[PDB]
Amino acid sequence: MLELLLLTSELYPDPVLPALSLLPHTVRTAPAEASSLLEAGNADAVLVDARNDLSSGRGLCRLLSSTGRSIPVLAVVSEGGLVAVSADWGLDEILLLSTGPAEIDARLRLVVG
Amino acid sequence: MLELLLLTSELYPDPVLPALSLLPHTVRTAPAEASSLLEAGNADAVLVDARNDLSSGRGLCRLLSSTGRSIPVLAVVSEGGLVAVSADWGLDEILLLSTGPAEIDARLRLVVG
Repeated sequence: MLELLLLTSELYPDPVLPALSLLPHTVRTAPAEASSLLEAGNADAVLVDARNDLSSGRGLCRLLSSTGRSIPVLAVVSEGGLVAVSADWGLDEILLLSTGPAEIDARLRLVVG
Repeated sequence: MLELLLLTSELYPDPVLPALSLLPHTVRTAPAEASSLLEAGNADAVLVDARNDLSSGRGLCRLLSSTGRSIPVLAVVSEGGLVAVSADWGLDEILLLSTGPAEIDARLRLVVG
């Protein structure tokens, strides 16, 4: 069903959200820059890889958010990064890198519909 | 810091969300019935125990998110009930029973202000 644009420096989606492969959603990766948004095409959501660099991660999410009208922004963080996540990120949903497939599916459904 | 209302048929909150006790928030329990709505009072959020009875769980959530009610509604669900969770529940957040303290805290913060 869903197309996901994952913004990361990884070059494979698997280190970012390992469980995502188990789901039928399609994932394209792009560098963690604001210009990658151009590459968002028909994507249903954008995931921002914020596992390691929280400052840039939060910066991206802020830039990505709102404007119009707008497509959902998700941040993927590690457990130690949860304290840094707050409303000023402009997030629609947050995900832990260890989140299981069922939980990934549920949060994606709820954030898109 | 937060006052939480947990709607559950359990005697204690710990079987529902074991990690919650590790946080400083205070938790009041009430039966998983419609009359418990009268007890919401000044809680900052209401958690509905939907680990075992999903139907009454969602019925409860729909009532909590009804006409003149502002308090954020959270459902606590098991991993194999995530699939039943959808927009018609009127949820502001979901939690898995196995969710850790750092994630509970982050989702409670994000859901309130």
